[PDB]
Amino acid sequence: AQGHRLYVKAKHLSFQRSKHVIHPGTSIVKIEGCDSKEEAQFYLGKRVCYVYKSSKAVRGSKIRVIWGTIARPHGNSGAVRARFVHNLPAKTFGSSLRVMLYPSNI
Amino acid sequence: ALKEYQVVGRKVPTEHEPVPKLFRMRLFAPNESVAKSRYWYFLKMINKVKKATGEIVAINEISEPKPLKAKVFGIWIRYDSRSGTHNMYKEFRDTTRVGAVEAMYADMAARHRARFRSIRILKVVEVEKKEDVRRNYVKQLLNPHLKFPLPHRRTKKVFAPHRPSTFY
Amino acid sequence: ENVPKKARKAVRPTKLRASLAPGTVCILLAGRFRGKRVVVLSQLEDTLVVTGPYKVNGVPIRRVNHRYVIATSAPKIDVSGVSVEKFTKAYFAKQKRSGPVKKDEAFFAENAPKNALPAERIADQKAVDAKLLPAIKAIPNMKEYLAASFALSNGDRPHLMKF
Amino acid sequence: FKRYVEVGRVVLVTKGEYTGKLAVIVDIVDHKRALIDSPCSEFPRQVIRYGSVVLTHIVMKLPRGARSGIVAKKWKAQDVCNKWASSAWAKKLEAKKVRSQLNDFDRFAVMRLKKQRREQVNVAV
Amino acid sequence: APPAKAHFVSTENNEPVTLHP
Amino acid sequence: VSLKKKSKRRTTRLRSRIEKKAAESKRKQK
Amino acid sequence: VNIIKKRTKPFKRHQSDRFKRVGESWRKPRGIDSCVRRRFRGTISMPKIGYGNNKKTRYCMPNGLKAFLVRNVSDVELLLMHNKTYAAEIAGNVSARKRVEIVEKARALGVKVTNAGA
Amino acid sequence: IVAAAAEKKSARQKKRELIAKRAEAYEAEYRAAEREQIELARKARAEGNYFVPHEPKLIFVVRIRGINNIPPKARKIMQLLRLLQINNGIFVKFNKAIKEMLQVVEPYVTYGIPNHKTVRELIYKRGFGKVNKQRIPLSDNAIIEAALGKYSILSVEDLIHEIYTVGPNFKQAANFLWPFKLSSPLGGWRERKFKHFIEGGDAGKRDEHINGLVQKML
RNA sequence: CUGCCGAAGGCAGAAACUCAGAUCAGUUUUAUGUGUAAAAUGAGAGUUUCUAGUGGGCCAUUUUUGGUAAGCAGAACUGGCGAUGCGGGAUGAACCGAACGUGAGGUUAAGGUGCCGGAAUGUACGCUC
Repeated sequence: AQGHRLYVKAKHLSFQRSKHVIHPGTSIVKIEGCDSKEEAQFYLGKRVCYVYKSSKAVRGSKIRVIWGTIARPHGNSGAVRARFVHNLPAKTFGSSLRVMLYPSNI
Repeated sequence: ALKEYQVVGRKVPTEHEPVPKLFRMRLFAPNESVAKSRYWYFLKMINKVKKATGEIVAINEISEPKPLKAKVFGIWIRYDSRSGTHNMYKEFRDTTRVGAVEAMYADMAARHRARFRSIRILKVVEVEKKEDVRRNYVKQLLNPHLKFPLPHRRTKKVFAPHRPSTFY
Repeated sequence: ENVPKKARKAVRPTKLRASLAPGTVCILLAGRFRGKRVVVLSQLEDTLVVTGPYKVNGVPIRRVNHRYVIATSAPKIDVSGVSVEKFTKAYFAKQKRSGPVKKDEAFFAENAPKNALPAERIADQKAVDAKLLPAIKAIPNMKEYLAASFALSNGDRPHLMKF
Repeated sequence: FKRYVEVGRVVLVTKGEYTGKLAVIVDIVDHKRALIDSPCSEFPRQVIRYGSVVLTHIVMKLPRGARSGIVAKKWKAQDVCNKWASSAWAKKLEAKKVRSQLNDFDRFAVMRLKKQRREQVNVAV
Repeated sequence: APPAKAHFVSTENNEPVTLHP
Repeated sequence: VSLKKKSKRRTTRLRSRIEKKAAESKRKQK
Repeated sequence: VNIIKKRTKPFKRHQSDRFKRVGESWRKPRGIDSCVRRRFRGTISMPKIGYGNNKKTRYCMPNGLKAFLVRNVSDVELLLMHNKTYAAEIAGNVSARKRVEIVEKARALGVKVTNAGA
Repeated sequence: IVAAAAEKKSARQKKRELIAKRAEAYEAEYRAAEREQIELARKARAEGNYFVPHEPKLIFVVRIRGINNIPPKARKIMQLLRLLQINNGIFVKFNKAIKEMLQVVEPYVTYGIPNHKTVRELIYKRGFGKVNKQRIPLSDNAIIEAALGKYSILSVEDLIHEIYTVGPNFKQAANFLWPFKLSSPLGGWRERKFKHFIEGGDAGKRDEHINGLVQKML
């Protein structure tokens, strides 16, 4: 039952934004276990994926994935900035992302 | 932070004054540029020596000779207030003259709403004699059998599973 | 029919990570064999010519990109006793698809290890295993460590743990 | 269990580049800072605030303002080293340090070992 | 006028005196 | 809750009028 | 080289989504204090010269060939030396007889047609 | 054709060691200049006397306020200095006349004495020559030799020397150089950017601390 | 429809031709007392000619006199507004930054980092119920 999860958990917090302007081109991601910018240095360049499900069956699957990459840290508390192939929808605020361990650098 | 500097200066020699006198002051400033300006206005207000006709001849940062020995420093300062004039004398126990001055600036900004430009330091002297100490809290620190529990214990990792100890 | 400018981009050999020396136990982070532990036979131009002992975890001779590999601090396994020069890019070349007109359940029956896979490839793999098993049998826990699989759990921080 | 700030109380540094090291208070500078030393060479004499350290229960006789040389001398004489370790608190701390230094192969060693620990679960009827 | 050149400022004749504001 | 009888926040005319007439006070004392 | 469009949304006249007497075609606002002319936040953008696309790709279709209007076989033959950069587009009023005659002529020319299957 | 090519290559080579010898001479001069200042200070300290360094003839000025709400007098002065944007930097021959001119735009610019690394770093990376009223980067010594060949400046090292040491042709060398267009400083400015540098702000003279700003600017 | 130039409280532009100049400067030095005269830096500088629009006012600044419970009134200069979007001050004609082609990346200004809200429930010293 527990022989899997080669990824770490994350939450899609919000768009990289000012007080009154949002920039959906890059998103803010909070990785579980990461609590500083020096710790976020490890997760820089990793491949983050957003997994959701839909009604219509494409390629015989309900599951669709949107890829992304951690680019830079954000703030002091360990949050990072992520850039995806398709900008994440604004309805996914607080949804769960899966940050994989590749490309590995260690 | 702060560093203690000695600034030695004089006016430019002329025929009237072939050998101008050399004026040295011990003063505290974050960097050499602030120290030179701090000195120049002091020289203006004490001896009326203009900045234009003068020159800074020597600048030297000073390090604490014994930074590893706890000392008591008494500070004579002058304050500009609503009345524009006040005189105070405080005592701080610290191992460095620079730290004592920093503590004095923080205390005065905390109490009398004093800024760096409003405060001018007259003298920072060391008080080795226990009897010469006037402040009771300094004397409290100087007592031989000083002992006390830790004050202000105050203690990302949100959602702690257990209650805090905040004791022994 | 314009002639493109001569690009001044020359090809130079890869500088692999120093930790990926041959004989090191590593975890696959992707592919069909994700989480498995393997022994690095050698370093190719870009990837690692690697295999887990097939008699232990059943991982055949495969290339894996060095960016999808977790290097361990596990003690080195001797590989100097087996040849690695027979593993080339041409050796691993996946011939050519030659048209997508396939996959009518016949390309997939005629696939798998029963067919396609030559008896020669089985011979090198068994030969490599024969030269590798005595080492891992001598040093304790390598057989069991390699048969197991890597996975994360609660309270596990990849940026803190060192492999 | 009081932990009064005495002259000669040995303490455990918890904040700064010297985290995890063991020191002893030589002088009490003021209400909120103190001077500490240690026989260990890697830790130099310095003045540290009380927010970056937790007091231990071990008190060692030490004249005020002593130099590092005799601080090591008295430290070795009363055997403060390995007296701190004798406490279960230090055993827990060093156990955590070894567990942090641990690796994946040895984590699999711990895997098997604690499985052999749960092997028995034998209770008398 | 060019910047003041480097020169010497002998103090054995007039040793520096401490000034306090 | 405010817990006051008079609001601690000020109107823009009122805040602007202070700098209007505080400066005049310095003019008068000069 | 590839095709890059700076913008895809077309500029709609202000309030054309509120009134039907106001057409969808762009008209430059003239009021001195109008929000659109003064370019406030959250307002429909105005056609600027900076919005233009690359000259090497301007007027080119997604496949890179500029569409050239063709009515008769003569117009088809004019694309003989420009088949790699122009594509013949059949005029909408060309009858069925000339359409099949033209489309086979272009197919023999090796000239792409953007409305051949009609 | 072969004779002309050989003649070209030879003379171009003879120009190359000429540049090499000049650059070596300037580097030795800098080290001998710093050695003598240290020796002068050390011997003065040993004798109990004091030593006053030369006041540097070179100043680097960076404009730190936008083009808005500037009095016309300061606007004209910075127009004379060619500081028409924020973060724009210029090398100026600091003298008696420049000092009072900078005293007026003191709230709007910050200036200090640059060191060898700063003047070398700026010219190599932000160095753009003004050729035919056009902004041309200094990507080769051909531009320098063709534009300042009448003042015996033939390479980037020659230009660096004429700027850092304030040579006889400093005006021509500086006027040939387009104003430096520096980026916003990495790490940022202080809490308040428009106070005096002596008061915890950023404007006004800052002496040897202009180097720290320039490193962030670049 | 788009582009360029662009005010005014005698201007901006167009055409006709001077000198590669010591020719000008909302500037600073030097000398003589804000005036004048003769080094710094920047800029290619100019002259005659004709021809659109405007000649208003609000806000603040520093120089004075008349003033009174109390504000207030009359001058001169300076800018901002007016033709000006953008960031911040919860929002705003006059407050703090910043002058605007379409985009990508980096870095900042002003202001901020408990939540709404992007950012430390950061560090250090005091004051206050």
